[PDB]
Amino acid sequence: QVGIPKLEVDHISFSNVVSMMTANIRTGDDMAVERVNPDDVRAINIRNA
Amino acid sequence: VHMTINERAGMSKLVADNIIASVIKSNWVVDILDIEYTAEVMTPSEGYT
Repeated sequence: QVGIPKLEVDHISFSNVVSMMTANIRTGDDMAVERVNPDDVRAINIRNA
Repeated sequence: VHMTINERAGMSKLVADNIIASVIKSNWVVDILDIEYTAEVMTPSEGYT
C-alpha cells in the first residue's frame, strides 16, 4: 500500500496513470428509434395502475 | 410456427417485412384476423388484375 496522492502530505506529484479512452467516443451511428403510434386514439387502455 | 396476429397494432413495419418474409423461407404460417376484405372470384380468363 502507499501514501495515495492527496490522502497524503502535499508533494504535488508530476506523473500519473491517467486512464483514457482509446479513441474518440462520439463518432456517428446516432441511435434512432422508429415510432408507431396507436391507430385509434379511442381504444387506448389507459386504465390500470 | 403457426403465429396468430390479433392486434397487428404496434409491430414495426420492420418486424413485418421479416415475418411475412420468413413465413416463406421457413414454412411459418401467420394467421391474420383484424383484416376485413371482400373476396371476388373471377374465372380463368380474366385471371387477376
